[PDB]
Parts: sequence; C-alpha cells; structure tokens
Amino acid sequence: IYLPIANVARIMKNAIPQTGKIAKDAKECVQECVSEFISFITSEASERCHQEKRKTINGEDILFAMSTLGFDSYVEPLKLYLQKFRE
Amino acid sequence: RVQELPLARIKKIMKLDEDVKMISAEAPVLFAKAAQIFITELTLRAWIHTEDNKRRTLQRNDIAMAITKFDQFDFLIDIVP
Amino acid sequence: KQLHRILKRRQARAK
Repeated sequence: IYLPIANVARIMKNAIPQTGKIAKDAKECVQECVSEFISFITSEASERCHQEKRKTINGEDILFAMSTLGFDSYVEPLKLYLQKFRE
Repeated sequence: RVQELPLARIKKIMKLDEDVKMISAEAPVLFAKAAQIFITELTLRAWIHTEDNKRRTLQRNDIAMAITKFDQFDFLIDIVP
Repeated sequence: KQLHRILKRRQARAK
C-alpha cells in the first residue's frame, strides 16, 4: 500500500530546481520510503498505546512518536496544519 | 496541496500494524502533512548527490546515499539497500 | 534513537 505516485512525484518535483528531472525508479523508491515512514511512526505509537492500555491511536500519540524518533521538528508544522484544517 | 493526499490510503497503511485497533480522525491528517515534509527533505538531500555526480536526473542511488548519510533516515536502511 | 523501532519493523515486515 502506497500513496499515489503522481502525488509523490509532484511533491518531489517542487523540491528540486525547475530544470531537474526525476527518474521513475526514484519516484517509486520515495513512494516506498513514505509508506515505511508511516508504518515506522505508527509502530512506535501503537506499542505505546498498547502499553498504556488505550484502544485509539490519537494525534498526540503520532506526534510523540515522531518527537521520540528524531522528527521533533515536524510537531509544530503538523499542529498548525491540523488546526487550520479544522478551522 | 496536502489535502489531495487520500486519507483512506494513509489509514490503510496504519492498519497493517498488528497492534492498531482504532485510529483517531486526526491521525491520517497529521500523516498527510508529515508525508509532504518527509518527501521534500528526502528529495532535497538526495539531490545533493545528483549534483555532486554532475547529473540533472535524480536517481534511486542518490536516495540510497542520502539515507546512509542522515541519522533521521536510518529507518530506511532496508527499504533502499 | 531509531534502532529499537527499526529492529521491530524488520520483524513486522517479514510477516
């Protein structure tokens, strides 16, 4: 299970200079990496929820897993995105 | 826009986890934005190796090199060998 | 900081 390749490729293209090109196998590689990112963070959150005897993975569990595993810089932009999403 | 990412697909990936019971509504939304941040940073770091090799086409080996060089990407060790 | 989660994910992907 992967996010749509066209969405992944669009985000990749926005990151590199306008004259750059991205090979199809690089797009497919990043598609795989994204899914592993989601599963890696989810595994950390799910083990914590299990230990704490809770049945629902909440947003705080995801953000805390990111903070623990080296993605603390994501916490503030994610909170802002979700809040703007809810407004 | 990050809103274009399908939340059902993100939820499906989460649900592969053997210990996931129920998922909050906000969890896939957070992952949608995180996916954009992650793709952008991984792509930029790989592009360092594209240019260092005098190329203008980003290739899979560039991603592999970026993963080895950044501690935050250690978890991709088996994905891009 | 990722090591123990990496080891665990390898086991999950094998299944």
